[PDB]
Amino acid sequence: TITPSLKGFFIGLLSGAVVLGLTFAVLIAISQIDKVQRS
Amino acid sequence: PLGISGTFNFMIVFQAEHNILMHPFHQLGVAGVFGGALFCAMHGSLVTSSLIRETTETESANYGYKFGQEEETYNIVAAHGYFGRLIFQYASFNNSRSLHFFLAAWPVVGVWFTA
Amino acid sequence: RGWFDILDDWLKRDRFVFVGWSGILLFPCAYLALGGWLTGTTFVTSWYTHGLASSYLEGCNFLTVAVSTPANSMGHSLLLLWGPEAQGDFTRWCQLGGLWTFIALHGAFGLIGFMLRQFEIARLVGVRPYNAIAFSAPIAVFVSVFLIYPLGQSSWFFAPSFGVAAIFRFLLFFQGFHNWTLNPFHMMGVAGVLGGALLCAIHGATVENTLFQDGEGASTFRAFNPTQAEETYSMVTANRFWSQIFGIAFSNKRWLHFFMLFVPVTGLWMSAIGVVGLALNLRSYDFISQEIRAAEDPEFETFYTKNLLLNEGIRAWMAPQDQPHENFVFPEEVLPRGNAL
Amino acid sequence: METITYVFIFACIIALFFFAIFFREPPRIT
Amino acid sequence: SYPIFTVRWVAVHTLAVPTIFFLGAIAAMQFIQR
Amino acid sequence: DIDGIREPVSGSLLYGNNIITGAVVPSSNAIGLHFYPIWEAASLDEWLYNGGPYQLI
Amino acid sequence: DWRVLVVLLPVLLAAGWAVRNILPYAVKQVQ
Amino acid sequence: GTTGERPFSDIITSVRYWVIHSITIPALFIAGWLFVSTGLAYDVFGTPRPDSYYAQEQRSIPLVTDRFEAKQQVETFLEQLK
Amino acid sequence: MEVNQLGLIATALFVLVPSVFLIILYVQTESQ
Amino acid sequence: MEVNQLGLIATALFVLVPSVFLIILYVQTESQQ
Amino acid sequence: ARRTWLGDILRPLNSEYGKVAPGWGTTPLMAVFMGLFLVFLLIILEIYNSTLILDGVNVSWKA
Amino acid sequence: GLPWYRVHTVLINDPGRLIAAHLMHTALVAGWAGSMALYELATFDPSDPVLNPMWRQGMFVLPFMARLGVTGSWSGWSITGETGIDPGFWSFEGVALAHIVLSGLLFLAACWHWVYWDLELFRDPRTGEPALDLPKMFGIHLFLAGLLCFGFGAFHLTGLFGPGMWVSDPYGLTGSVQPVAPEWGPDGFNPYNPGGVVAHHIAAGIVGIIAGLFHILVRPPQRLYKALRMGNIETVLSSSIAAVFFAAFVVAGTMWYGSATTPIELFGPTRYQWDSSYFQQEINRRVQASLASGATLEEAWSAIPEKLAFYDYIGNNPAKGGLFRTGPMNKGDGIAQAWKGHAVFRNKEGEELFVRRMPAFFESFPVILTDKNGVVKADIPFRRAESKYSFEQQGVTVSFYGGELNGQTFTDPPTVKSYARKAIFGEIFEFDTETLNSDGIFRTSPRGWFTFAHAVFALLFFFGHIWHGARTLFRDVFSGIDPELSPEQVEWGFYQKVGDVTTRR
Amino acid sequence: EPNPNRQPVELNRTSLYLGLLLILVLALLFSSYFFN
Ligand code: CLA
Ligand code: CLA
Ligand code: CLA
Ligand code: CLA
Ligand code: CLA
Ligand SMILES: CC1=C(/C=C/C(C)=C/C=C/C(C)=C/C=C/C=C(C)/C=C/C=C(C)/C=C/C2=C(C)CCCC2(C)C)C(C)(C)CCC1
Ligand SMILES: CC1=C(/C=C/C(C)=C/C=C/C(C)=C/C=C/C=C(C)/C=C/C=C(C)/C=C/C2=C(C)CCCC2(C)C)C(C)(C)CCC1
Ligand SMILES: CCCCCCCCCCCCCCCCCC(=O)O
Ligand SMILES: [Fe+2]
Repeated sequence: TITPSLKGFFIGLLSGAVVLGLTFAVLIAISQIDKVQRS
Repeated sequence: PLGISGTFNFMIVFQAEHNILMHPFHQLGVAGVFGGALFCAMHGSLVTSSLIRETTETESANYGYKFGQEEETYNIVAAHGYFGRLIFQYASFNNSRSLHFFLAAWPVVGVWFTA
Repeated sequence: RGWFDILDDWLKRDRFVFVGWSGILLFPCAYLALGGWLTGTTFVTSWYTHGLASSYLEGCNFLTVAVSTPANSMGHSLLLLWGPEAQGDFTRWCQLGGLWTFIALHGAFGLIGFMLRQFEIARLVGVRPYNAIAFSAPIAVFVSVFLIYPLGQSSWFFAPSFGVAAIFRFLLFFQGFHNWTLNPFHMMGVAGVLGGALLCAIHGATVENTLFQDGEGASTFRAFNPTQAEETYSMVTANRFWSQIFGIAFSNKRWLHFFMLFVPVTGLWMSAIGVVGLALNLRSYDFISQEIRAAEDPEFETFYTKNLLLNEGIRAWMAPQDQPHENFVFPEEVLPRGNAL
Repeated sequence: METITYVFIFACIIALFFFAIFFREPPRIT
Repeated sequence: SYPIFTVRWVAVHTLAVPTIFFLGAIAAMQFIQR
Repeated sequence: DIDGIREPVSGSLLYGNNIITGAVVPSSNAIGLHFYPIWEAASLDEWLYNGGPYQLI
Repeated sequence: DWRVLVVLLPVLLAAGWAVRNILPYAVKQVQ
Repeated sequence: GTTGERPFSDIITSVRYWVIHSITIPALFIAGWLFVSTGLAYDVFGTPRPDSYYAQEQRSIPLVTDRFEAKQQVETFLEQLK
Repeated sequence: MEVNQLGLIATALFVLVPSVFLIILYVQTESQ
Repeated sequence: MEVNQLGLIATALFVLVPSVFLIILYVQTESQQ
Repeated sequence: ARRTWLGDILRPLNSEYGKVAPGWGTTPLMAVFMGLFLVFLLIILEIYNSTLILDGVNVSWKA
Repeated sequence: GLPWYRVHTVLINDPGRLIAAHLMHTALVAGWAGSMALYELATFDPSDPVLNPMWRQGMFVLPFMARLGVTGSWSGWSITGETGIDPGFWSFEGVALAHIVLSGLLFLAACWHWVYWDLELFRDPRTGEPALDLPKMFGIHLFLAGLLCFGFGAFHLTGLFGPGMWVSDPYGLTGSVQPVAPEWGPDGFNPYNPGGVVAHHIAAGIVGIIAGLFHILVRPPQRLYKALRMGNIETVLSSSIAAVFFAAFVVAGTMWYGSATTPIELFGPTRYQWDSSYFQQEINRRVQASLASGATLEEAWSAIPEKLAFYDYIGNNPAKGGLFRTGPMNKGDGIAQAWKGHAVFRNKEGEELFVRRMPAFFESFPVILTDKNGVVKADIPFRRAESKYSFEQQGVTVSFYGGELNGQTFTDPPTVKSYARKAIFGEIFEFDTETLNSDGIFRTSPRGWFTFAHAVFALLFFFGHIWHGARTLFRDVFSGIDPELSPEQVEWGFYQKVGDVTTRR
Repeated sequence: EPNPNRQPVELNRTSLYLGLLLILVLALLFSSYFFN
């Protein structure tokens, strides 16, 4: 049985994963473009 | 009163008769002693963080300093480079005289106000 | 040269505001703690949790605004926005106290973020991490006062509310209910804080008044070069002055600056220990031998017994309004009062 | 006995002050 | 030749734009009558 | 008698105090701001009752 | 609601006004 | 040294800077002002207006006394206000 | 005053035990 | 049993004080060699 | 050093000081288990906190 | 030489003498357990598990033996109140003895490992230096831990081969040691379900066995070996201290809030049972049922067991103590002798009045009596001159139902007042204050002292983690920073990435 | 077969004074609470 708070639990879980997901997506993208130069 | 519990009595009655907690000069005094303690820890930890290696690991690092020696025992440039990055470059002192005057002035002015 | 190594290069790039891996924890949580406090003190009430106004919108000023604790009936609920109390309703969340756990929890992790930043930056610059170690005392204070203390009590309600006058109320509560001034762990904390301020002022003043004349100006600040090798003040003269003024003096600059770290850091740690005890009402409230004597001898009076009478006044006059969920009704005739007043 | 204990401890501290001042490790310029 | 948009740029603006919004809100409050 | 109401507060170790509760008690409210050296008292016992040591200290 | 749009309109306008005044220099931010 | 961004003293003395921020700043100020003057702030945050603290003849505070019924307690209080 | 009788021994050992520790370390530092 | 209360502290000091004297003398001897 | 019978029997268990799998090895797999553990602990905490209320689970002495 | 705070670092490169030191610590801890148990046996009164249970007597290790099945003494009593029992060797006395013997054998082992420190097992075959393969040791030790954990849940807790554990009803009336079947469903995670404790140890043990097998066979990746400094034993200390303060915080928590592993018959009530009037409700429920079945007030209140009434008393609340109020709870309010009975207060108009109970926050509390609607109807006044609600004015009386005073009524104001002063503490009991020279001031229970000590230790060990964590990661600069550190490395604009000398300009 | 990991330990006179002062002041602080 899925209770209301279990539905909330999953909503928080999914929201946390998306917020973390967008963050590292933006960051990996920026880091690939704006690269450090070594010589 | 000249006593430990007597001091507390004085403080409690003072609050009832003057609302000293709600007085800006006391709020300045708290900023003065809190901030004094903060900057004491900061300066101590920053100079300690940047002590120059002068001893092995089986002896106290305090023996890296000799009373009266001419050279400094820490690297203020390193301390600035650390602290400048922890906040940002210009929130950090690089002038030791300015830094130590700030240490004198902050708690003194605050305790003046609470007095 | 995987993506991890590339992300690491960008995070640790030398810029105006260093980011680092720790920045990914630090910056979101600190900004949201900050933001939630500014938001709550500007716009949000404590009417349904405390029976109080607490925002600028309600007419409070900078000293009386607060983000106040949740109602006692919430217990120790995490009070998640999507949780069983608010059920995703943002407005109801604010009304029930959710911004308090919001600030306390994001603040907790922001503090972790900041300590991690101290370690990360110290490692990259090549200095020992004593500043990170010093920052453990503020974390101990925060965790013990805002988290451990309410977790031992009935609910989040009895933690500090985030506000100036709300913290003063907290101070006075701890006097009248816990007799916290009598606690030797607080006494040690007090010694550490006042001792730290003492050291702060005496060391700065001592250095400013044993400077070498390294320039012709009357402003002595320009006579220091951060890359110079020489000490800018005279340890030898400072030592003689204090030996003859005070009897002893520092002679080792390393021990001096380590001692400046040690004193306030240890003070805060001791006070944290006393608050953990107070989480359980394990107070140093009384002296038994004094109570036995006083109960038997109506002529025996000390400052200890006088302060208890003040505590009893605090408890009975503040409890009905301070703990509205208890529905305390105290008739005038039961209120303790001295003569006339 | 408790009065005696408090006074004893206080008196030991005053003795420590005396030795700590007049019998310190002398600071040497070297 | 400096960049206009930087990490620093985001930093100062994540603080400054809400601050000014909040000040105007708080200004308007001074005129609420009961 | 700190408050001048003939209600003496015991402050010293021999009279039932410990380190935390003991005190030198402030001089009597009956004296107010008046100067109260030993030689203004009829006796040391009077001087002790009214809190003379506090002024001297 | 209408209050949501009057609170947002100066923000939208202020955002548009700044983008039109920095658009050449922001496009020159390249690579 | 410098980490490569444009010096602040340069930006705030620049004409382009004040051109852009002569608008953004007062627009944000006005937007905040409007946020309260439209009454929108009360409704977003659930803050009582000066007339909605008590019912006309009640002197008791609407304190929430139930953890899981709390949202419902508040709604019931707000409707005894009509 | 009706004080805890074990308070004397607790105080006495609390002083003596760590103090003696420090004296032992100090005197053997001096003789080497 | 109703024994003398000071008997305990008398016994502890009687043991501790002379024992500690000997230990002090012994350890500073070892660090001479 | 001193050889003993028990030492000789145990010797292979303490013989690979410093030996490592190249590169990242099983690190991706470790991350998965860590994140599963986090969600798991989160569920346990929230049941105890009565933020997560499941059918048939009454977090009370009356269980 | 070494500073006093570094003396024990001589063991860092000395695995044999490290083992010797660890043996001696283990000998010391086992010795304490046996000494503590002997002291508790020499002072424990087993004669009344109703009104003088172990947790009123300052007993600290006795409840931990009782929890896992040790319930009787060689002298023939059991903590469940049964007499004429034969516990075999595993009595309280046998457990104590076994720890004393174990301590003495560890002491001897420590001497051997201290003297014979130079064992070839501790030296690396290649380099000839003392070396410990910490990844492999972790796998071996994890594997052992999993086996023990599995066996404890599979045999001891289930009763397959072993006694089970302490389980009780929801009101702490009928506890005893019983085998416990595992609860494999979602209610296994309910901290108040004892079957969850069995299931936990079985499942977690299997996971530990498998994980131990993995950690024995698979080397750590070079990335993690370097990042965590796995060739440095101080990295293990740092992470081990972290797991230990994590565990200390959990057991402090479950002790304060209550769980199936901290039962109230061994550690006393929680403060939350007082806060929610947990026992008073159940008492009222039984009284309501009896009056329904046509019992009289006297019969209904006489049916209430003393053990249950005793839980509804604030002197058994662990949040009522003091930090320097020492010793057993019996040193405070006395040794409980008998329930006096439930006091019922009525005014001159016959209406029943209810004393407002003391909340745990308050060292003292006024006496206020309300009616069923919470209207103040009587009190004990401070200022008398304008009192409206004095007992004398309101004609307050007290009648007792059940207990020693059953069927008695008191009408004179002084006597009614003193019973109303006790009723703010909950149910009223007769105490023996003279046997222990009790001073009348409440103390906390073992639940309180345990929680305090472990919360404090947990917080301190956090500092230990930070300290040893930093020494692991900054080992290279522990004695100071590089005396020729480049200014280019530390000031701004020279290196595109902080620290990395390969990012010039 | 002496153990090479042994080290001498030190406590200079100033450390003795510092430490003696800590113990004595702590005793003076807590003794009132031990007597209660
Ligand atoms: C570093 C950033 C950070 C951190 C640590 C937190 C932390 C928190 N927030 Mg905050 N938050 C953040 C950013 C952050 N937030 C941002 C950017 C916003 C703006 C959108 C918010 C907005 C916000 C709100 C509005 C609220 C919180 C709340 C909370 C709390 C509950 C969070 C929760 O239950 O998560 C649950 C989710 C997770 C733990 C994420 C799960 C991660 C995945 C699913 C693991 C899956 C495992 C997988 C198999 C392994 C993969 C391996 C890998 C190789 C891929 C917690 C204190 C709540 C709060 O404070 O209530 C009091 C609340 O109401 N936050
Ligand atoms: C059928 C399978 C099964 C079942 C029924 C259980 C049943 C249980 N497990 Mg087990 N478990 C299992 C499989 C299973 N387990 C497996 C396969 C593993 C992996 C090996 C584990 C690993 C595991 C761990 C690691 C823990 C449990 C715990 C528990 C108990 C949870 C109830 C409780 O009191 O939590 C109470 C515990 C919590 C609510 C978690 C505490 C979280 C805190 C908040 C962490 C933060 C602390 C922070 C650092 C400091 C805070 C600072 C300040 C706030 C104080 C319960 C007996 C917990 C336990 O022993 O509790 C006594 C526990 O800690 N289990
Ligand atoms: C040789 C076996 C043995 C046995 C059968 C006992 C039995 C007992 N001891 Mg004794 N003890 C022993 C050895 C033993 N002891 C040793 C060697 C020492 C010295 C260290 C002691 C020191 C000692 C003390 C100090 C005390 C006892 C006590 C007790 C009693 C209660 C035990 C209890 O609650 O444990 C509870 C133990 C735990 C809850 C440990 C939990 C393990 C944690 C969770 C570790 C988790 C980390 C792990 C590696 C992770 C695994 C991962 C997973 C996937 C598997 C019980 C009669 C108590 C008593 O009443 O004494 C009179 C008491 O206070 N013992
Ligand atoms: C986790 C440890 C633990 C816990 C929870 C308990 C709990 C208990 N014990 Mg047991 N006990 C323990 C360890 C423990 N004990 C040990 C290690 C011993 C051997 C010495 C004993 C010996 C023992 C005896 C002999 C007795 C108890 C008794 C008791 C009970 C009353 C305790 C009391 O009044 O405390 C009083 C606690 C204090 C006064 C607090 C002391 C803390 C002070 C503040 C010192 C810390 C200050 C420090 C110097 C600060 C320095 C600062 C610096 C860092 C700068 C209680 C159930 C009593 C009982 O009823 O048994 C029947 C009893 O008679 N215990
Ligand atoms: C498993 C636990 C554990 C272990 C094995 C170690 C081991 C070590 N520590 Mg760490 N430490 C720990 C926990 C631990 N620590 C915790 C919890 C803290 C926080 C308080 C610290 C804080 C700490 C610091 C600040 C330092 C160490 C240092 C050291 C090293 C030298 C210690 C020494 O010579 O002490 C010698 C100690 C004495 C001669 C007497 C100390 C007496 C204390 C003050 C009171 C005694 C209590 C008493 C015996 C009761 C037992 C305690 C028990 C109840 C828990 C050694 C490798 C030192 C180091 O890094 O050296 C390089 C160092 O500077 N430790
Ligand atoms: C909570 C939350 C959130 C967030 C939010 C935020 C982020 C906010 C922010 C906010 C902000 C960020 C705000 C700000 C404000 C500010 C202000 C309000 C300021 C003011 C100031 C002042 C007034 C000052 C002045 C002065 C003085 C007084 C003195 C000297 C001079 C000067 C000028 C300095 C979200 C979304 C997630 C949602 C959920 C919840
Ligand atoms: C040799 C031998 C033997 C014998 C053995 C023995 C006899 C043992 C004993 C042992 C013991 C008998 C031990 C004991 C120990 C104890 C301990 C180890 C303790 C500790 C303590 C502490 C550490 C504490 C602390 C504290 C204080 C003091 C105060 C308060 C706080 C605290 C708690 C922290 C036998 C025949 C068997 C076998 C053969 C061989
Ligand atoms: C059924 C329950 C009602 C659900 C309504 C949806 C409300 C959800 C709000 C979303 C906020 C997400 C913020 C959490 C993200 C941060 C978590 C983390 O980073 O660890
Ligand atoms: Fe300095």
